Formats: sequence, C-alpha cells, structure tokens
Amino acid sequence: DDLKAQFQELDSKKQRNNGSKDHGDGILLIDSEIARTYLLKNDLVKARDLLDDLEKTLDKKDSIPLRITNSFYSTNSQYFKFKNDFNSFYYTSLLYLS
Amino acid sequence: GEITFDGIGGLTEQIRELREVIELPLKNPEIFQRVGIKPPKGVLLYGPPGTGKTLLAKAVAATIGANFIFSPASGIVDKYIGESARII
Amino acid sequence: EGKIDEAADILCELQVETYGSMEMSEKIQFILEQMELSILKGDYSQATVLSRKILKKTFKNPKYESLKLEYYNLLVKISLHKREYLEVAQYLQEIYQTDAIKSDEAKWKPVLSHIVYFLVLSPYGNLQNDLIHKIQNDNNLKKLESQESLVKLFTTNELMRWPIVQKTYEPVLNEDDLAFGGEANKHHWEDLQKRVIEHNLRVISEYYSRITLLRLNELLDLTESQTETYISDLVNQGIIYAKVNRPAKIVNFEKPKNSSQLLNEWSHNVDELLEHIETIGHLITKEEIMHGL
Amino acid sequence: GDELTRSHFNALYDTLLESNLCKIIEPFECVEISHISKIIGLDTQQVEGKLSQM
Repeated sequence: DDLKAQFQELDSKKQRNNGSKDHGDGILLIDSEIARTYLLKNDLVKARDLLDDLEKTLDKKDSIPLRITNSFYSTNSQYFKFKNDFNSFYYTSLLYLS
Repeated sequence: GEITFDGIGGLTEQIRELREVIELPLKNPEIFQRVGIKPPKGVLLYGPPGTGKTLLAKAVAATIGANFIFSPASGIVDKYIGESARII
Repeated sequence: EGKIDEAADILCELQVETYGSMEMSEKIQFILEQMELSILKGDYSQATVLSRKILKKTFKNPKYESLKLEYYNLLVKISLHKREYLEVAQYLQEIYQTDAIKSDEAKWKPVLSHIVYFLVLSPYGNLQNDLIHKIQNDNNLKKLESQESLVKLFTTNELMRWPIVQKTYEPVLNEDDLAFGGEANKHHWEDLQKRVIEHNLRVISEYYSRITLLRLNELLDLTESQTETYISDLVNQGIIYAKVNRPAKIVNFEKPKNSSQLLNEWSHNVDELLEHIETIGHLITKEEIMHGL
Repeated sequence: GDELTRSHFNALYDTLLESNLCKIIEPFECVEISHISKIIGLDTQQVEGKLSQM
C-alpha cells in the first residue's frame, strides 16, 4: 500500500515491465502480487476483480521475452487450483509449464 | 443600419404580418409542425406607392441580420442568349 | 376513488397534444403516465404506440435519475401480455451497460440469472453466446453458472437430467422475484416444455440421420401422437426439415441434396486440399533452418 | 343467416379442406391414409377422393 503503482516508484525512472525477470519496477508487479495475496489467503472473489485489470494490461501491452507470461500464468495456476473446474486448470498449467 | 422598427412606425398593424411569415418560422419552425400547417414561402406586398413597402426590406436587414439578396425586376433582364432564365 | 377509465379519458386526448419535445424531464413523465393507465384499462396496444415515440427520442438523450424509474417496468410489461420472450431479453440487456446508478453491485447480479433463463423460453437467439464471456456471469451467484451450464448443454442435450430438474429444482422457473415477479405455475411452464423438446429436435436434425418412432418416445417422453405434434409444428415454421416415415416407424432427418449441391462441396474440398498443400509447401522451407543447423 | 354469403362458405368447404390437408402433409410423404381420416374426421373414401383431386 505504501508503494502501489506509479506513486513512489515513478519519478525519473523508465518502465522495465514490472518484476518478471532481473531488474524491474514496481508498477505492474505489485498489482500482480496483490492479486496472488488475496488468492492464497482470502477467497477468490476479490482475487479475480484485480486479476482482470492485469489480464487486460498484458493483452494490451506486452514485451518480447516470456518472463511476463510465466509470471502471469503463475497467478492463474493458483486461481483454477482451488476451483472445481479441471478443464480450464488443465489448459492453464500447459502454458505455465511451457 | 439606417432605418429601424421605430422609423417604420404607424404600420404596426401590418408589421406583425411579416413577423409571422419571417420571424416566426425562422426562430421557431417547430410551431408549424405541431399544428401541421406548411410554412408560407412567398409573400406579396402591394398597395399605393410611398407607403413604406420598400422600407420593410431595409428594416429586416438591420435587425435579423441574416444574409439577404436584393433582386430588382430590371436587374435580371439582361439578355444575351437565354440569360434572364439563367440568372434566376 | 377506484376510477380507471375516467382518469385515462382526460389524458387520452393530451398524449398527442403534450409537447414538441422541448421540455426534458417533464416530457418523460406525461408520456409514461398514459402507459400506466392503459395497462390498468386492459389494453396494451395503446401503450405500445407511446413506447415507440418515447424510445426514439431518448435514444441519443442520456437518462437521468428521474427517467429510468419507469423504464424497468412499462418496457417489460407490454411484452408480458404479448408472451414474446425475444423482446424480453432485449430491454433487460439494454439497461446493463448504461450509467447503472440504480444498478447495484450486489442485488442486480442475481437479476442476470433470469436473463439467461429467459433465452431458454425464446427460440434461441443471437444473445446467448454473448452472456457466456461475461465476467459477472462466472462469479458471485452460483445460479449464474447453473443457467450458463445449460447453455453448453444445447447441442449435447440427452434429456436425461432435464425432466429431473423440471420436477425438482425450479428456483427461477415457477418463482420469479427480481424480473417478472411471478404469475402462475402454468404460465411459465407452458412454453418451458415446448422449448426443451425443441432443444433435442434441433440437435437431431443437425446430427441424427434417422431415428425410430419408438426411440423418440424414450427421449422426449411423449406418446405416438404427442411426438409428431411438436415435430410437425417446427416443419411449418421453416426450422426443422424432417420426413416422417410411418411404415418404417422412423423419421428421416437428413435433408435431400441435389446433384449440384453434392458437386458444390466437392469443389470446396479440392480448393481446401490446395490450401493444405500450400501450407505444407511453406513449412518445409521454414523448418529447414532447424534441419540444416 | 345471410344467403348471399352462404354460397361463399359452401365453396370454402373444399378450399379449407385442401388447406387443412396442408397441416396433415407437414411431415412430407409416407403418412397413413387411415390416419389422415381420423384427424380430419371423414370417411376413408371421402379423403381418398379429395387427395386425388389435389
């Protein structure tokens, strides 16, 4: 909460596309960590509400390496695990393993 | 601006005749659509000379401000080949 | 005082005489007032004419708080007497994406469960696949997924669990709360069984070539006379094309294909093979980089 | 009650009968002739005479 996105982290610093690999900023990574914070602790109601903003951000803006995709698939891997649908969880784990 | 609604005074009974066929349809054309009557297009001005029939044309140009065109009878009669029909 | 016609007669001559669409919030009140008196009078055709005039005027005009009050009732009340469910889902979906100040983030979500159920009573539609990808439909109320799970069962319908649900669980079926409000058990179930039978008959025409009459009675759970009743009705409506063979006690669901139609798809197959050959042709050079490495 | 319009409905007896057969022939061909007479409520020879007329 003390950082969030584009408050304390963004002044003179460029955009490295969050924390997926090596160096990075805290803009899109904290939004992803909060999505997995309530997912592994609280219920799945508040987890998907902030997950859609992360999914629409990845589809709108991405980068060349797959470092961001694997970090995004790790969020959905834990989301479908607690559910009763194993068909969507099966396809989700395939993208995370690749 | 030279002649205004004050200089055309005395015609007040006949001044409201033009306001209904000019000022009324241009300001609020939807009134004729509610009743269903068609907006009048042409308006005829006749009578004895010197009663201010020409002043009615100058009084509207200095008030409404819309673009007007003076079309005298003898200005369009220039003839070469079918010229008067083209000028109209 | 309990006077209906006396209040409607004085306002009947006014509805055309009201305004030239000058006032904004006032015009909404008078036009929607006669619609309330016409419904209580027992004639919904009088309010139908007023509904077409007010809808085109407010199409480009945004709706304020004092407007949408009456758009949640008078619009869906006319379709109730008409018993037409294709128009029911149209007005309920139109109020979704609007400003939605009166639409709650809690109470309004179970309303969508009725909207999905209303598509079942209607002859399918183009709005069924649009509600599948909705985010609010996959969360919160579990009945949202229950009615959505039935959407994926349209093509796969075996009618095994359909008479089970119709005899056991009827949360949105015979009891309505946030949409219709409920009328009677026979009103909602009249067109309910007609559509469920139509769900299987559409699949058979697109899948099964022919089925015996004894097998149709096991699925649809009808008699010999009741089986051909719903089948013959869909033929006259230009939906299902099937030839019932009485001596063989079967029904031919395969549509007849002429000589030109069989050769038509053959031309597409030849052009399709050339597309696969074209694809394979460019994959040899592309994958050659890994071979020559 | 009107004898002038009565001649029209007498001609519609054969017209509406042929129109009622359209609802019977809805499942194309391969229907039973005896099953047709039970729906329309006419004799077998009466139905076979009207089917051959169309």
